[PDB]
Amino acid sequence: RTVARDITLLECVGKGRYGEVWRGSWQGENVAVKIFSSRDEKSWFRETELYNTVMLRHENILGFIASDMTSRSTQLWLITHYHEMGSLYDYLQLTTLDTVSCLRIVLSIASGLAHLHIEIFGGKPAIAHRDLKSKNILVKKNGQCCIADLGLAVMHSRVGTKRYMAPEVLDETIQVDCFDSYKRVDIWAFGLVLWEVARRMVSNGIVEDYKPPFYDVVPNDPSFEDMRKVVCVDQQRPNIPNRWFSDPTLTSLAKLMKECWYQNPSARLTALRIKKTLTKID
Ligand SMILES: COc1cc(-c2cncc(-c3ccc(C4CCN(C)CC4)cc3)c2C)cc(OC)c1OC
Ligand SMILES: COc1cc(-c2cncc(-c3ccc(C4CCN(C)CC4)cc3)c2C)cc(OC)c1OC
Ligand SMILES: COc1cc(-c2cncc(-c3ccc(C4CCN(C)CC4)cc3)c2C)cc(OC)c1OC
Repeated sequence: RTVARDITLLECVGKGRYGEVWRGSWQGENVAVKIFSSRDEKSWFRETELYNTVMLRHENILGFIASDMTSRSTQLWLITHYHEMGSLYDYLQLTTLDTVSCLRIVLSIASGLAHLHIEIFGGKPAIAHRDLKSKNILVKKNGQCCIADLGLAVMHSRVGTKRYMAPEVLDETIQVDCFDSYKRVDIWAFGLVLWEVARRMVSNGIVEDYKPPFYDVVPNDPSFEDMRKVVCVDQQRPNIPNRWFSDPTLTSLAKLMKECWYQNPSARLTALRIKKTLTKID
């Protein structure tokens, strides 16, 4: 039989330290192709090792198609489903949201995250992501999102983006031998993403401009120290605008994001408790 392996690379949709992402075509169908830099080979190995352990299949996890290693140097590609609307970060820049769309986005992210976190017997190991952020979430045409990039993921039976690092990562108190520690770092990051999205939800004719978390207190490409001073020493958290308190949905979302941002990691909500709270809003 013929094993059709040719992928036509059509346009670059992302470039960074990690390498490049391309829209490609296989047998007439769009795929996404991540071509890894030499600098970031261990991300390809860790994602490939994870998928060789458990073939994750979930509507809120970016869909795996293939890992390819080709002898040239060594060329490393990760092939996934393609989401033409791009990342949540991309989408929020010039889209505003209503209540239904905002809730659908954040509950879909919580659903993907709880699926990663939960151990299933007979199944999957528990998985922590370790680099959750709006650039690592894609928007689907149906209004739900999916979580991408398991290059830093850890399983239980490169470091994270500094802007999204939890206080225990910045002050190096994280209990590194404890898998629940890593889930709690993802919940912190989830709360920041929830803040990013909620800002873009309209209420009473008002909306905030897109900003990244901590835009008002750290520079672009903040240092580890910049972040530690804000999050650990001064214990700052993202601003909740007054206008949210006129809207029941944004009032409930503010409470939720507060319960993802406790200094004490074990006080933070779990992904499953966040889902339940989101299903009871509106
Ligand atoms: C190697 O490389 C790539 C391969 C492919 C690809 C192309 N046609 C057919 C296949 C195929 C799948 C599955 C079987 C099964 C059939 C049942 N039997 C009991 C076991 C074997 C056979 C063939 C594949 C996997 C695509 C690629 O990219 C999208 C590849 O490159 C990464
Ligand atoms: C990698 O990805 C894609 C792969 C393929 C594809 C191509 N040839 C053959 C297959 C296949 C056939 C049959 C089995 C068997 C397994 C055991 N038992 C006997 C029942 C079923 C498995 C695999 C597939 C899945 C198509 C795709 O898209 C349409 C893929 O997505 C890009
Ligand atoms: C975060 O991580 C990964 C993401 C992806 C991925 C999957 N679907 C679609 C995309 C995409 C498409 C289109 C745009 C833009 C193009 C310009 N236009 C003006 C707005 C839209 C952006 C993004 C991506 C980047 C694949 C990955 O691996 C293969 C990733 O790595 C795990």
